[PDB]
Amino acid sequence: PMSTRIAEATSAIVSKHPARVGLPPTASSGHGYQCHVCSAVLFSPLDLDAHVASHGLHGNMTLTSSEIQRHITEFISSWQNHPIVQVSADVENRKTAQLLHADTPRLVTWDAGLCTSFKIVPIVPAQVPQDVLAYTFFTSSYAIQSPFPEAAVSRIVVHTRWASNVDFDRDSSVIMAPPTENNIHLFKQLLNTETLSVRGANPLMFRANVLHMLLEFVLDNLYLNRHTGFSQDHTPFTEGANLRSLPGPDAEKWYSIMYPTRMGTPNVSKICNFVASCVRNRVGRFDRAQMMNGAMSEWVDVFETSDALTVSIRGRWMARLARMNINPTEIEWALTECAQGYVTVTSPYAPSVNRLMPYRISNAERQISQIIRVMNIGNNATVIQPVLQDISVLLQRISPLQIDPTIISNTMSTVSESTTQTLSPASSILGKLRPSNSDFSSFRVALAGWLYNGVVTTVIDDSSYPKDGGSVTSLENLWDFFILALALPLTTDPCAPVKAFMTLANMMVGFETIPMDNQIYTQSRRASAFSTPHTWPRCFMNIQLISPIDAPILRQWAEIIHRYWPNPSQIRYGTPNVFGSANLFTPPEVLLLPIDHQPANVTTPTLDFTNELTNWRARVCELMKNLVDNQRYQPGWTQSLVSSMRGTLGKLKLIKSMTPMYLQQLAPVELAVIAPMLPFPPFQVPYVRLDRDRVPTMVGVTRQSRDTITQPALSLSTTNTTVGVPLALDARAITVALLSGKYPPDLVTNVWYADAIYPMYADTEVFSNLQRDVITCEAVQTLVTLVAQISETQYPVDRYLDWIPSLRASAATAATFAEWVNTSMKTAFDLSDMLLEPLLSGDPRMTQLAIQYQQYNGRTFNVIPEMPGSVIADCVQLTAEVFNHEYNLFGIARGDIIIGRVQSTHLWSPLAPPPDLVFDRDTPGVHIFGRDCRISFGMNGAAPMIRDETGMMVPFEGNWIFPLALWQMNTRYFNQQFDAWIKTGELRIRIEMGAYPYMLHYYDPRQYANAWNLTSAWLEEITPTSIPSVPFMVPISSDHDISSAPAVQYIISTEYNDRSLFCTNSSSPQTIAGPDKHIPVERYNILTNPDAPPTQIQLPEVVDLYNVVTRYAYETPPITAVVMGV
Amino acid sequence: EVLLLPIDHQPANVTTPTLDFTNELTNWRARVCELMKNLVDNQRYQPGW
Repeated sequence: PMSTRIAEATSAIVSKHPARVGLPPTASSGHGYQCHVCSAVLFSPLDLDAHVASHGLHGNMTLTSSEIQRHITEFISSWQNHPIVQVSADVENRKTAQLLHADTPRLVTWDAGLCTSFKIVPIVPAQVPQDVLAYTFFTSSYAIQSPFPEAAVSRIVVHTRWASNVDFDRDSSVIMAPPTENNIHLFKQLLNTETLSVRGANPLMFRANVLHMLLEFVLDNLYLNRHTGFSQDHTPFTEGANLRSLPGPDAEKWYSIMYPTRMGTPNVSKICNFVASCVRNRVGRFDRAQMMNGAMSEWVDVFETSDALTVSIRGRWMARLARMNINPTEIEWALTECAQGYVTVTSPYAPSVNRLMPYRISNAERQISQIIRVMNIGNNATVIQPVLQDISVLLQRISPLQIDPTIISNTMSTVSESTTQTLSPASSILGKLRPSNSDFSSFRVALAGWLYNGVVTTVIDDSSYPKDGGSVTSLENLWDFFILALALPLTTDPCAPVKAFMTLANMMVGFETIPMDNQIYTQSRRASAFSTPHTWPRCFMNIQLISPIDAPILRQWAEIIHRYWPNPSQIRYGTPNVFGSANLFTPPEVLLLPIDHQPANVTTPTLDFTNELTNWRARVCELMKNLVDNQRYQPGWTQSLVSSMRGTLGKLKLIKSMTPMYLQQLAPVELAVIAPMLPFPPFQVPYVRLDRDRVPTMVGVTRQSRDTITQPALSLSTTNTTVGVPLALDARAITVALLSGKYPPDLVTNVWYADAIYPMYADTEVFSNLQRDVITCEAVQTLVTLVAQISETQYPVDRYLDWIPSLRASAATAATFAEWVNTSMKTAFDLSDMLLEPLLSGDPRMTQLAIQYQQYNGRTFNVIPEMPGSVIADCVQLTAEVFNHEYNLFGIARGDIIIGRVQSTHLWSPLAPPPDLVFDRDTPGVHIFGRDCRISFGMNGAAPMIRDETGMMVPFEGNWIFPLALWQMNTRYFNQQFDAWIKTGELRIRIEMGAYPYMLHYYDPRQYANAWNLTSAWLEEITPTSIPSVPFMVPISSDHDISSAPAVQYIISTEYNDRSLFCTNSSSPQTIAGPDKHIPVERYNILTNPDAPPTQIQLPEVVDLYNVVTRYAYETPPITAVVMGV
Repeated sequence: EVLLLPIDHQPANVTTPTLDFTNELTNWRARVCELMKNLVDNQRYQPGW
């Protein structure tokens, strides 16, 4: 195909191999292998061929194919050594694209259906035909539906909200089957990659998967209950109750399931006694908030079914968004003073319709997001370059200044000289002022590089330095010095003055000598090599070391650097009210400029010659005139050439260019105009002119702690990681854009900047990154709070899960679990790019977020932002506490089980045993088998054998307590030793777990039952890695009396674990046999108490299943729909 | 009855912190790294870069 053909064509012409890794180049390993005449080594791809061509006689040049491709090699090497194309690349890398544009998350989500998280499923149906009762007692015979299912036994289960019309789903869900089915698939999810059993689970990851389920369960309910409309009742069941009409086709059984007090109570069924015991005026609409005539009411209040958990969760989430909220007047103010005039935006002055724009955050979230982005960008060269180029092309869009490099050709056309003198300074500087491969982007790139010193140090290329050629007689090298000396003060490196000095010191060699630090960095050591404050010679740091009678030129060059170097300034971009300032290391609301700035009062600016830049060009040019007039070092030219030099330099000094005027008194204004409208906010270390102190030697971020130490200011110093990279620029094209600058002939400033600044402010791109940073900070606080539960951390947290078994976690366990938390958080909010991967590179246990920078003397300036509040982790702690008090709801039993034969005609539930069957460690005559027991046999009529923890000898009998791992590690031997004594003998084992899932098998008590098959199956299947669920065998209640039959039990609970039961025999008048539980009136506090206030929840102990709840009609229109201007 | 080995041992614990300079090997790596940091710091050793 053509594409691979062009790929091999390009790779043939350009992509030849040797990329020249930097060795100390050795004689027996050189690129010129044997220079075929001279038989030596030459190290370089142009050296060996230029040397063989030097063996070619010069006056007999002939075209060969070799003669063609030697020029091809020189051309390709010239293109390869170009400073911009080595770093520029068009395609992104999922990192640079993430930085340039972020996946905005889905915040404002809605629920039109009813809010809840629990439901009531029936299990065994009721005896709807029978003998002792007539058929017409039951309301199902007359076919009246009812919210609680008319069945024999009904339990409440957990199913995430099961009723909700939704605008946009959270893909997280927690679905739990009824307890007659299996639920260990909910618990084997997390780290059980080695449980081969489909119905198995390793106990050591129980707590980890339970709290991951808690995170899923809270992460699912992030919706807002929406107002939907109402309707007045016409039936006399509840007078005046404006009932609520959910959307969707199904609307029939919903009113029965929503409003339990609506029905009549014809008989002495348990639900009918309950609804007769309920109060009357507490259903439906009872409070609305109208603002305007004929308009949708904003928030109402309603008496519908909901649990206090999910009500509280969505209340916390709504409080979060209400803190985030803003209003269009402040949008107008903040946007127009962010624009600093030059546009306008209009907000209406009218009574509002009560909308909702969640955008306002505090400064801490922005600072944390700065830390995350800089930690991402750390030492990556090709990531910041597209952002910098984006600001470059944006500034080319915004600027009225047009680079017109022909004007210097126009003015060098009129210089006068002789013709017989064939060293032409004018034509030479036109050739040398011709840039590299037509680039002029480098100036705008360098201008945009002022926004970032702390990550990017813009240096010029080493290729602009004149290749060891310092010959001051070489006018080539002299124009080179002039170009570079104009170009250097634009760069943002801390060492541009010493580089401007040492390029003259490397230019002139052997005329005048200076003393310096060592012989390593001598007077001829290349000027690009210094680049750090420690390499600064104090012949430059002190002018008196340079001898004046010896070195007048060099003394006045060092003096001119010390005096006429530019000075920093500031312009204060930004806005404090909206867009909390991300300006760390600085005050808020400041743009640190490197050059002097003052505003122009005119609106039609025209030429003058008074700023640091025009002064600087005049200074270096008159000093160049002193160079050519140095009588004892350059009289060796012709006087025609001398006068042409003076004329060319005087005209070059009085060139007319609008570039320095622009750079002084126009450009930082629109830098401030742009600077807040960026995907990547500014990041500035304090600029400084020449002094050795107060120069940033580095800048570093942290991600973790080190030891037992906890204080981050102490921990940071041996923990930071250095961030930053130098960038290369074409000083020639820099100087071209400095020397040639042209305004339009009729430019008016407010006109031009109005037309050019307005159409970029129809974009709402800046606002989405705020909510992105919200989700970032909430996610990292969620991560530290959740990882605090499974291992010991440095943050104070309140624990609740401590009774459930848990693994002694390692850093690999914590890292894997944090990946699960990342994936869980990532499923919500609909985003595909990176989230908290910089955090996940390191140890997740001891994490902390901070930054510093160090001066040259040893002074360090750290910034530690305090992590703000987190509604997510707050709600996680809430659900943890609620699960601690309501552990049975997710199919968990506290305590443990006791294995032992119980054969009786009683009907007591194994979820709640009589107290004599259980025993503890305090029970006398009980043998605790803690550790290291052994089992001997019985020799010829003897009894078999086991060793006590206390060293005592004991046979197989009585009351034993096993740690669970003791059974797990040895279950194959222990089953064969123990099971037959469990079946017919007398020993009763109390194994302990803390927590376990379970399944429920029922039976009817009229006939025989036995559970030895189920118990032997469980005792057989249990494994050193995994366990299967614990089967129970619990009876079925009935209204009439039954004749009992004996059953045999083996698995009983320890304490009460029958919390999940809900009103056995609900349609019955009463219940004789089995357990007898009516409607739990503690769940319905509001309906049974006339004294309770409406917004009452007894939430942390028990959770109600019906409460007051508010529903909203807050719309979210976009910003360009709300506010606009022209 | 004993067995020499040129590195200090420790009774086992799985939950020990990853970063720990009580650990001799991590101490060694950290000191070697920060010495090379001290080497590169001021660029008085290499010219040419």
